[PDB]
Amino acid sequence: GVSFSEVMGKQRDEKAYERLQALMSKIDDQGKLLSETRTIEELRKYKELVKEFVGDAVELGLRLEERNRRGRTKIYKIVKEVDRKLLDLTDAVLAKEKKGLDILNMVGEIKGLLINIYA
Repeated sequence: GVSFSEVMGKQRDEKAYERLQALMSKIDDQGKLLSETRTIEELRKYKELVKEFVGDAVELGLRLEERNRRGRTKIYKIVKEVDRKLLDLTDAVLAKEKKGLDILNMVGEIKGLLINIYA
């Protein structure tokens, strides 16, 4: 006896999740590329993807809260830690010596924070 707008909402959440999964695939590939190349050009592309994910994941996260709950506080705290990490990554890429495995770790941390944004 399920209502239409209930189903529509669930499908909306599902598609948004799927878009996030597709973006995370790109993010994984670019984070790997950046770990290998270690150029500001690859950093630029990485952070433009990550920044796009954050936007879409917060939007999904806040809607899912209104279906149960972790809190806006938590979601925002994760976003703030992502920002912190991104700036620390920029630094590590800009610094003179530059190790691919440490860079890999840094992006794997970010991804760990990223997937926790929405739920």
